[PDB]
Amino acid sequence: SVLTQPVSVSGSPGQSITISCTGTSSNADTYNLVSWYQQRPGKAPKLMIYEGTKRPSGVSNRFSASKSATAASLTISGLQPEDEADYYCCSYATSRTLVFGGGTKLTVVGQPKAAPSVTLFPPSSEELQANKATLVCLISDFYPGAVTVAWKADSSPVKAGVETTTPSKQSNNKYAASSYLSLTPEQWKSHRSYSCQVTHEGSTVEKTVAPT
Amino acid sequence: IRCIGVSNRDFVEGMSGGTWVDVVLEHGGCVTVMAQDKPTVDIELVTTTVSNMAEVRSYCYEASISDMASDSRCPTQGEAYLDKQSDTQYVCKRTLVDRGWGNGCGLFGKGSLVTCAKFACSKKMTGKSIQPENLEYRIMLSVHGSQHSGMIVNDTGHETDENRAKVEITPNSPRAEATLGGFGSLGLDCEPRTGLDFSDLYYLTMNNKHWLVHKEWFHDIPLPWHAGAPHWNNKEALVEFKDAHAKRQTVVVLGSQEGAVHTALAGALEAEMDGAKGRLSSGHLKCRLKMDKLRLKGVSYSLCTAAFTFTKIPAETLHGTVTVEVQYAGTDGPCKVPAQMAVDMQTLTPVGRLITANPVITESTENSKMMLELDPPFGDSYIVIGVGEKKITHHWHRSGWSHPQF
Amino acid sequence: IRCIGVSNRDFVEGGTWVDVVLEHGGCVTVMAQDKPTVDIELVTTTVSNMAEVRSYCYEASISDMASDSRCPTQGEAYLDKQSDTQYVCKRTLVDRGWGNGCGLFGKGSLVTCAKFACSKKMTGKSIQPENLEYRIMLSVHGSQHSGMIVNDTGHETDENRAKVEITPNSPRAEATLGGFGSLGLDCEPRTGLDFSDLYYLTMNNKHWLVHKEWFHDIPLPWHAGADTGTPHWNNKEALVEFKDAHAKRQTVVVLGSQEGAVHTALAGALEAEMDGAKGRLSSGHLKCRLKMDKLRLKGVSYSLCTAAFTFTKIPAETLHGTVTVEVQYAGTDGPCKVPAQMAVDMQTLTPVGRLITANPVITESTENSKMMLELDPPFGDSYIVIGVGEKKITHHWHRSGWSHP
Amino acid sequence: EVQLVESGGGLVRPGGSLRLSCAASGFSYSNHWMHWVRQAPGKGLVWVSRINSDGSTRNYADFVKGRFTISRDNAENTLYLEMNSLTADDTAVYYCVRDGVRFYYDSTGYYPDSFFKYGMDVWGQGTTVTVSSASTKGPSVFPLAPSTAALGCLVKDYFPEPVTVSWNSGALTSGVHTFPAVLQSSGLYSLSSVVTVPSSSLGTQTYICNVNHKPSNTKVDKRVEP
Ligand SMILES: *[C@@H]1O[C@H](CO[C@@H]2O[C@@H](C)[C@@H](O)[C@@H](O)[C@@H]2O)[C@@H](O[C@@H]2O[C@H](CO)[C@@H](O[C@@H]3O[C@H](CO)[C@@H](O)[C@H](O)[C@@H]3O)[C@H](O)[C@H]2NC(C)=O)[C@H](O)[C@H]1NC(C)=O
Ligand SMILES: *[C@@H]1O[C@H](CO)[C@@H](O)[C@H](O)[C@H]1NC(C)=O
Repeated sequence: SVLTQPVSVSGSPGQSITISCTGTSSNADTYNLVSWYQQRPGKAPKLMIYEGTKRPSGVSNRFSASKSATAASLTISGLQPEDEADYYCCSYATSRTLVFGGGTKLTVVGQPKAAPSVTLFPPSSEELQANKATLVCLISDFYPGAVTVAWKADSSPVKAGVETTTPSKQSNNKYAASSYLSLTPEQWKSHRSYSCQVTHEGSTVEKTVAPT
Repeated sequence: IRCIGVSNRDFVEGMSGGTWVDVVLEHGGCVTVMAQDKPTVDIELVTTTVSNMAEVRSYCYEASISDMASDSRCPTQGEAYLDKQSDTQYVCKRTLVDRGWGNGCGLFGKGSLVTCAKFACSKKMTGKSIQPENLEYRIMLSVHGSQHSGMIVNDTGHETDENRAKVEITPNSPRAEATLGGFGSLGLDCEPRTGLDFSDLYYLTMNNKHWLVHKEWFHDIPLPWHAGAPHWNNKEALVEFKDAHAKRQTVVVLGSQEGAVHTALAGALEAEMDGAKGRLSSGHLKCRLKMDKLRLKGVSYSLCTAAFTFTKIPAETLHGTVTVEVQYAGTDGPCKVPAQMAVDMQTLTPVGRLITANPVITESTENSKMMLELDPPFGDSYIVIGVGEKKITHHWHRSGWSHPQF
Repeated sequence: IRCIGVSNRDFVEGGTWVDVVLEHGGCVTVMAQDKPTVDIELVTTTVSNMAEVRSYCYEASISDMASDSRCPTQGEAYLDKQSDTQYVCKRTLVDRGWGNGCGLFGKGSLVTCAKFACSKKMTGKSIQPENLEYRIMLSVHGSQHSGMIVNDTGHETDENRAKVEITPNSPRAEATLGGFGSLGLDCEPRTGLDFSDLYYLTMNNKHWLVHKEWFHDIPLPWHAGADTGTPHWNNKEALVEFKDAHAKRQTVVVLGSQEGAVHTALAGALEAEMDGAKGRLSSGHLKCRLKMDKLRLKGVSYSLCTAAFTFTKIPAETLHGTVTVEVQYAGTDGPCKVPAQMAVDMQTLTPVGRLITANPVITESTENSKMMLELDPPFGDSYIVIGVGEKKITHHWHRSGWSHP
Repeated sequence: EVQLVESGGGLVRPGGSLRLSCAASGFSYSNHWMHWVRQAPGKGLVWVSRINSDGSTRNYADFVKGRFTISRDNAENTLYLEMNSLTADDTAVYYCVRDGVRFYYDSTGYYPDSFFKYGMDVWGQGTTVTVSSASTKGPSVFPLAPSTAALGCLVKDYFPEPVTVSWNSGALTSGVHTFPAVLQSSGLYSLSSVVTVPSSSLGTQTYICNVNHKPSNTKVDKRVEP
């Protein structure tokens, strides 16, 4: 048995979404035994449904499930930002082995479009003594996930020694990402100021550092 | 002279002038053939050899189990199934265990349980078919007349020695002509197919130990078996499935059956291997002997004139015959040894008879040894050998699944 | 409730004393008027401080084999190895003559010796009746859900479950059952299996309980328990075979592993297992007389449960025809008496059949608490009606050679 | 209360072997089926293996072609996964998982009934195993001095993942933001942990950052001050 789920589902707060789990080389017992797991960003999976439709105690009544002889489905009613997670279905591959579906990424849309709290740090005195320099640009609390990071020297854009992270979600349902600029101590002293221009939803947040 | 010392010795006397003499040659047995105006010949079946044996079935006597798994079902949910039941390298058994609310079932009753284990054989025995044609009988001949005591047990140089001969009888060659030099030749018309019925017999091989078993017994062995040259049938014979108070099922191997097979084989005819050929130490062979070309080498010799000396004390064989070994001081050889038994030394009227027909000294040199066999009468007599004043006289006086037994 | 699901289940109905026979793999459900239903089972029989008696060799090996022969009338043959107790010898008479190396024809003496060594051995152990311990498990009906049928963890803190230990030196026990009072156990440990005529046999990490007379009749080389270190084997001839070959030598060959032959002879003997130094037994009975005097009904003073019940599981028929019912209580008026009965007509609600679980009760004062009861319904159609009033739950039911002796 | 804690994860060479361990507590361990589940970086959950109460039943996913062996020690409340012939295909977070649902039906945890009712209700945090050739490097720690205020600790160039970041051995939990690591073009990982501390709090006392990298076996504690 092979279990297939939609790659992604979108929903707005207060709305209802249904995630399907369909099988190949599967039967009615496959769906009778489906269990559903919620995996929030950076968290361990949590059992939401077992035996196709049974909800464990502690799991919110906003989660319900249905099953037929051809598929199993999970329904989330009254969508909340905390529901943003990856959902996996699971059942038997054979009489003795289990298999998970590929997973469904649920996005909760329309949250407050907040600007990022950009904080740029210059290379430490300890790092420069070891003949190395790393500029740390921290991009925290922002919605949507889409960003652009631009490094500058005085006003000039830098593209070499640039390492930008893909935005990862926090507990407060807001995105977070970091950017690192590696230079030599002599390269750092060559410029008057160093800029970190972060373009989010059209607005650009600029934080600057100087060697002197 | 090879029959001298054998307890199972038969003395056959063919009709005077007659051409044929019927003999039964057994293993561990010996035949002394005597005929008027003919030399005394000793004939013995030495070895029975079986060739080109083919494998029929192999039985496992020591096994080992691994990769054991189980599958269970709740009551009324049908029979339990493991994918290993469709694997011919696995031994499985279905049982019924108590199931309920504490065991994982919504119903109370006997639930199906199946246990499987991968079977592997460590030590095996092999049964071989015997084709009647691939069977060879080796017969040994030895003529009386000359030969000392040292020739009774000698099988080196029978090709160059005229007194001793080797004969090979097969169903495809049941006849033979044995060249005996001066004694002429002995014809052998034998019945190899009516000796031991090998169509109902198998050749069993264990830990370098061999037997000749009945085919019906071999097919009734309670052990895992595989055809010819593996897929084991009846693996359950070496595998034990223990049921534990209707809760679980454990599988364990039954140890080496080597000892149990050895004790079952008590009654079967034992055999040995000579490389690829199988050696047998049991069975008879019926032969008809041609006396036509058999002649007396030394009938033209003159009587020995010089003195004789007993090298050994005349000894009584198991059958009452006397064996006499003498040394000849004369150089007039080849000559006829004067030998006889006497009750009264005045007349020297011969009593009893000579087993060794025409005893002769062959060498022309002095101090030559020679051996003769006499059949004395019952009671007191004198072994008087030689002629005249120098004759030597010695006083004599006569008088489950056990194998069935083949 | 531990007997629920056991096929070898006995229902005894007792009065102060009740006589029970506790077997391994068996379970006893004791019932008495105005008393709670108690489930009693003999769980483990353990034998301690076993001592070695005799060890039998089942796999041997022979080496340094020599022969000595003599001509007829030249006396008996002798080898210096005949005076060595590590050697197995046999004197025989062979045909000798002029071809064999003798001047006389007759039966000559021949002796063959071989050094005996044991590869694998089995050991028999004596069982003292005093060094024997019986473990009995108790479980009371009334409360407890389905999950308590198979639970042996905290029986010390749980009033419904109890562990009883019976030995010949302590054949009596008083089992504290909390609110249910206590159960007295006067047992007969010495007349359970007669261990004076039994031995503990150990093979290739496999154990059995064999008759002492059978063990002393084993046709195998043996050495005494006291014979520690280098052992002297008696009856070496059992594993050694002397085949007649010729006038000067006689072949000697070992008989091979008797492990399989011993295993097949042991078919009939009671199998056992080892728990370190102690020997575990999974067979035998234990006769007990139970004191009902101090046994009381916890919940006789409780009021009837007023709230609604819900079936957690579908009522199931046991092998003996009884019904097991597991229910959830939504009320907080607990501790209370569970209203349970069978009915043929719902108008009158006249009780039919009977209850196996005497005085079914809800113990917790909290809502959504689980509980399990056992009913004995009448033959044919009936209704499992539990609870009172409008909220009562109803479920339709229908009944109907050295082989070991 | 109920917890599962995995151990034994780290850097392993291709073709190498590793033994994962899991410590269980707060439940009747000996009576529960236990499972191993894995998740490759940025990929989905993949079921690996399960074991019954006595270990008589051990089942494996198709990709574990006899290379892994599941085992348990009931009295020690421990679960194991012995892994041999590891490849880059096996790089993942390995989770120790309890089947809490089966316990409600079969409290013995023995019977291997076909297609039985189950539910993976308790999960460990997971242990990272990396099947990467060579590598293994210790990480350097540098104090990111503060400019309402913000200070942090920079942990650059290390292999493999993860890194446990704390402040004052656990005394500082408010304001702590451990940023996710970046896979550089060099192959090494690098992250930062910024803590929002008030302006007046700076001159009072100093704060140390607890950095630990288990596969390299190096622990570094450094103070941040301007
Ligand atoms: C043997 O029994 C113990 C508990 O003992 C029993 O407890 C009640 C249920 C009654 O039946 C009593 O008569 C009896 O003494 C089992 O341990 C228990 O396991 C459960 C698992 O569900 C634990 O529950 C947790 O706590 C609450 C419920 O109270 C839930 O909301 C949680 O989600 C969680 O499930 C319970 O705390 C625990 N109790 C103790 C004391 O450990 C034990 O598992 C069982 N063993 C076997 C082999 O059956
Ligand atoms: C056999 O006879 C020859 C002489 O013919 C002799 O050299 C040889 O030693 C004899 N062998 C035996 C075993 O008697």
